[PDB]
Amino acid sequence: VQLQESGPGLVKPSETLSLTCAVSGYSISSGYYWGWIRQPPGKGLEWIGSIYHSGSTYYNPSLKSRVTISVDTSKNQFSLKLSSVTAADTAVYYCAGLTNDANWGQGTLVTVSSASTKGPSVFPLAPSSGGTAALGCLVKDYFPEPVTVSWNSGALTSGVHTFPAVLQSSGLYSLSSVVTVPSSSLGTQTYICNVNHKPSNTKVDKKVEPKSC
Amino acid sequence: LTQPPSVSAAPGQKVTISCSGSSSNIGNNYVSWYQQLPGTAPKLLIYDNNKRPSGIPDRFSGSKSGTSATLGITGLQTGDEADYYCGTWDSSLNPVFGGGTKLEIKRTVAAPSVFIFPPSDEQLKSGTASVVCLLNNFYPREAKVQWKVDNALQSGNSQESVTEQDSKDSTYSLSSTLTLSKADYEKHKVYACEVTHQGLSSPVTKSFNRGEC
Repeated sequence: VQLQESGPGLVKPSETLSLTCAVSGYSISSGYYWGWIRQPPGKGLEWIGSIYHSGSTYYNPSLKSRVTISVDTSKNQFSLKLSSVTAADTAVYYCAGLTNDANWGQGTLVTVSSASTKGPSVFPLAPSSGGTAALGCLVKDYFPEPVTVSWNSGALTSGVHTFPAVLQSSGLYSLSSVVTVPSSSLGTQTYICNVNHKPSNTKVDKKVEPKSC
Repeated sequence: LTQPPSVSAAPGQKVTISCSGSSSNIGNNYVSWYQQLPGTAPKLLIYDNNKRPSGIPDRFSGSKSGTSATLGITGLQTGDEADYYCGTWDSSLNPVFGGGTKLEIKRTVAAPSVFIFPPSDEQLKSGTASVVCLLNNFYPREAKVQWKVDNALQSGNSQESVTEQDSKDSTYSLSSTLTLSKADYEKHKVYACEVTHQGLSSPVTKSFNRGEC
């Protein structure tokens, strides 16, 4: 059983947020209830609404006039529409459902903002200078969040740190991702950072090579 | 539903996390508990006050007494660091959640390893210079980074961010970025990051001279 949210990462103020929850490995018609919960960055969980197998819906009263939850049995998915959004609706949105233990999706960040999508530039943090070397990638000047960074297509996970992005005074985010590796590897082992800014459909594979000093 | 912002203890010890509610939520209804490891969805630990779903180990337990409920975690290990949430139903039988408690594992002190990265030539060509100072795998979280450019203390033109405790060694890492324009970067030679941390007998400075790499 897998739940996966999908929907735009950026919505403009006053417009309608639409999200979908694709259900795999389980027939959407068989589920006892399906629902949505959201989590503003840095904050706690807020229930949005649920729908039961019968079609009956229940919504958070503080959101009720703006929420629609529905199910499409044929697409095997269910949906959330939230009208008239403001910055207050910026959050990670989770779909969940009970088939004792609800399945949760992985969540999708929706940012409500009048700023526009902008893809990142990817710059190397080249190794240089205790038998260990640090290297990384600087993922700069993108909007909205998030970006994901892997190393060597997922083969390199030990010693990786991908930092929280910072919101620059420019209104754009920047993020660094680093890894520490044996100094003796730098001549022979290729290090590539795999960057993926889904809001802008920007994917970059950047080789990080030792500088000449 | 109120819970404390944080709780901490050493590996192998026990913590409790309490959820204080009212007669009309916890007082009338079942209580669930959730673990939210950073970047993942909440995961159910306890339901119906005290029941563990399949695959949750008996290090976790729950109970309810009057208008409060408590999660216990024994045998604390690296990788238990997470936000823990209680959930129940309100007077309308709609889900409500506590604000979250962040668990910190109190490991031994570890001084950071420090690395400094000049801007890449690629970024410089585009008109900006990001200088990055990395503080790797330290404990506890308190750390101070001071930037100096030809011995001029930099105030207000840097931003930093810190990872969550590491799932293998319970340390933090921190990345600080100093931003200058290209024209300003080319006006100076010596770029230095000085790091203060309880694990260091005196502050550590990493520096480079512009143009040596």
